[PDB]
Amino acid sequence: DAFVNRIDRNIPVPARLRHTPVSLIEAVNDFHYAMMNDEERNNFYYEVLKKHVTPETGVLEIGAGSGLLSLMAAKLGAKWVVAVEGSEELAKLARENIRANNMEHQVKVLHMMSTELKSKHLPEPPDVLLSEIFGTMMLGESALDYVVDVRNRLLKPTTKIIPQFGTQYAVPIECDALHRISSVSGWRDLDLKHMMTLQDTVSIVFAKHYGIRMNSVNFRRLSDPIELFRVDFSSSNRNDIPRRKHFDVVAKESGTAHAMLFYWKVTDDEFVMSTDPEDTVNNFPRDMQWGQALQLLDASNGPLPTPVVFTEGKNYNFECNFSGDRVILHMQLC
Amino acid sequence: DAFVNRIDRNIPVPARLRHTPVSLIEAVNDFHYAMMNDEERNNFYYEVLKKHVTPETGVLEIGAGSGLLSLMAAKLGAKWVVAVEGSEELAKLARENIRANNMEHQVKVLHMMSTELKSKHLPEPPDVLLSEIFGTMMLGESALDYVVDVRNRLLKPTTKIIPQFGTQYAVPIECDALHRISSVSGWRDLDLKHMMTLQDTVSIVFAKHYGIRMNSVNFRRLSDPIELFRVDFSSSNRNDIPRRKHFDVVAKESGTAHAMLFYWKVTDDEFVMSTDPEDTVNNFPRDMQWGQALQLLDASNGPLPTPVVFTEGKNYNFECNFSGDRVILHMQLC
Amino acid sequence: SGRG
Ligand SMILES: Nc1ncnc2c1ncn2[C@@H]1O[C@H](CSCC[C@H](N)C(=O)O)[C@@H](O)[C@H]1O
Ligand SMILES: Nc1ncnc2c1ncn2[C@@H]1O[C@H](CSCC[C@H](N)C(=O)O)[C@@H](O)[C@H]1O
Repeated sequence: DAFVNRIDRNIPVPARLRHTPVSLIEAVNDFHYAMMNDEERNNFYYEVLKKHVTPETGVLEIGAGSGLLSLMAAKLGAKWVVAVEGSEELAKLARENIRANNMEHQVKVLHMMSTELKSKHLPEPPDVLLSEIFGTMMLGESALDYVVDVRNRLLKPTTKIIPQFGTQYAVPIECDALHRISSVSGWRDLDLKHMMTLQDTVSIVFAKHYGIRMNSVNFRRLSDPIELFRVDFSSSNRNDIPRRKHFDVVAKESGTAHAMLFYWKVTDDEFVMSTDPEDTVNNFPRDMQWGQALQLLDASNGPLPTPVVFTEGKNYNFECNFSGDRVILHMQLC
Repeated sequence: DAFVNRIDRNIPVPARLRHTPVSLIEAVNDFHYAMMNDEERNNFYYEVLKKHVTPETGVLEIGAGSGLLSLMAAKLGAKWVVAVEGSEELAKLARENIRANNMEHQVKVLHMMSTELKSKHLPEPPDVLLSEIFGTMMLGESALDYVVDVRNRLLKPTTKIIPQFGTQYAVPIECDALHRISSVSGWRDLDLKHMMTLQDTVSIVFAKHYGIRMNSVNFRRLSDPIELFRVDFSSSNRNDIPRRKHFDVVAKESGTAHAMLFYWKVTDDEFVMSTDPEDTVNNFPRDMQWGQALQLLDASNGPLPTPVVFTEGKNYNFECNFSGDRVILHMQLC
Repeated sequence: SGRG
């Protein structure tokens, strides 16, 4: 779906853009730059890889993008590095970056999805599997499913999977700024409350999509964090996460729970990659590429949504329902 | 196309949302709430209407939405108000709000596009035509087009059109925050420059889509504002705006023009509705519903984008190309 | 708007 065919004819389009897929341009310009400029994400990968990469170790990377993580493994002295990348253009660009860094003899980039990758494409099973395909929801880009496919077919029992652990969290919040742009009551004496019939209390929406950064606005956490699930990328699979779980939450503050905020932490040994707003205060790129997810809360199913109200010390039961692929979930007060 | 049809079976959807089209839910949840809580925008319409509405005046509104502006006209004592709303479900909701405010005798809502509105649908030609269908780009939702059509067919020579004037502005800006998420150099000694090939220096992108509020980040304006065009809604036509215009811009500061920032001003009598960041520092909801638009600036058409660099006192020539309907435009340094 |  060429970019130039999606643009009015009176508007100039430079040659470098004309024939590239519009969806690729959109994705790259929304988060790839932010992602590449997340210095702490880059440092996380470098430090974990530094512990495992020796001149004898082969490295397989799922989802090369710019080739940065592949370049890191080679920089660290890896025997060989194979990176796979589903986008034809990104694969070209990753090879250009590789040559620009003089690592052409060390890193091969294959244009294909990791599901199409077969043992004949690698010299031997890799000593290290490397990926960064986490979404705003941790499993939002099907990270576990892709790692699982590769794990079943191409690895060996001694392969190191980076990163090793991930945990997804939820916490109910009061947030006046969010409330202000997701609800209405009226203007002066004019009642407009029937617009509330359409309030979307089902979807998971990324904070970026609201045009809001959580670190930048005032919000109150109304309970301790709720651990929705935990994954070990070397042994878990998506069906280990139950389709429906229940959580009993004790209110530590009084207030209105406007939304559930979702964030996650990924770890390997002592190193941590977190999207908790409290950890990203001075990481603007991370907030722009991952940020956090939100779900507006409705207390019942009346013709109008009902505010979820917390009183400190009371218990509140939430039912968590997952989609079939575990990419989407929903939290409902019971 | 119903909401429930796009959602995983395991996720509960309240009855109020089930059948409503996913496009309606998305638009309402993204912009409508912020819009209705734009208190200055509401005040603007009330104060302008207050100058023209008498017990004798008939009022037609294009784009009823929640019904707010039609309710205002009724509150000021209009003889009759007809509003047209193209969304079927929104039309129903407006009627609900109209009933909740006991104004069923004064306001009627018709479900249809204004282009299908005919004189037989009105008591008589209105003394006042009212609309708020401005986008982030002033003409981004075809405001001039819809008003002109109604102006050709349904009004009378003494009909007051609200609002009367609009002016679209552009100003080159340096913004490090924007630069950090729209460009890449590399990480440490790893060069990633070739990802720059896909930098989207063509599209008009809303600040909100970048996850940024212009008010909340440091940016420098590098010249005086550039007036792209002005409109009088009672006499202007689409073709008043040339398909192409040239602007000679004088650098008032030295710096890198990372982007062109676009904002507008709509006026009627002494009253003003502006999207200039300076004017919306204390209006979060406006910044979320309208905000500003941005276009990243490329100097030439080589394999990689070239920075536009301003030297103070020097002048720079831009070619502005508009789309056929004037909804889209593009600023290119010559 | 970020990732997923
Ligand atoms: N299963 C898969 N197989 C091959 N490529 C994949 C994939 N899943 C996602 N991708 C691609 O991998 C990239 C993930 S984002 C790029 C991350 C990369 N490690 C970096 O730091 O630059 C995207 O460009 C996407 O197109
Ligand atoms: N030409 C047209 N004819 C009928 N409805 C239109 C229209 N153009 C836009 N709309 C509708 O008008 C609404 C504009 S949003 C403005 C809502 C309302 N005037 C208020 O001030 O709150 C949208 O709901 C959209 O569905």
